[PDB]
Amino acid sequence: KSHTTCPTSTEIDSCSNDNNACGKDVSGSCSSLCNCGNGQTCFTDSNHTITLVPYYTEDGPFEKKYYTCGDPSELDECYDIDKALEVNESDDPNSVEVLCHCPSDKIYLWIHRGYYICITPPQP
Repeated sequence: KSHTTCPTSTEIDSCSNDNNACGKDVSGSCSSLCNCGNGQTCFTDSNHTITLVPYYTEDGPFEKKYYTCGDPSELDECYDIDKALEVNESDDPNSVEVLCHCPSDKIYLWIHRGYYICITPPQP
């Protein structure tokens, strides 16, 4: 009653891999980008939310939240400078695949290579 899961969209299908990320904060409403598993909500993956920084601003780092499925807690940790996250686009990735585990003390930073790396967020 106080809280409820978000509904699933019928315009999305299950992802091939369960380690894909889904959902994003756009209007404050929970958007659905891909169904996880047989059709699980991305709301329950709130506890597995990750921080992705697509770009920096004058005010500071822009942290964008993304929800991931598969619970990559048992996944290996990536190095600070190495392939860690593969996304379709750096601006609005509707497809994000978890390749490795990133700690909550690190963010995904887009680099000139064209992919995101797992690194501790520096204070500008």
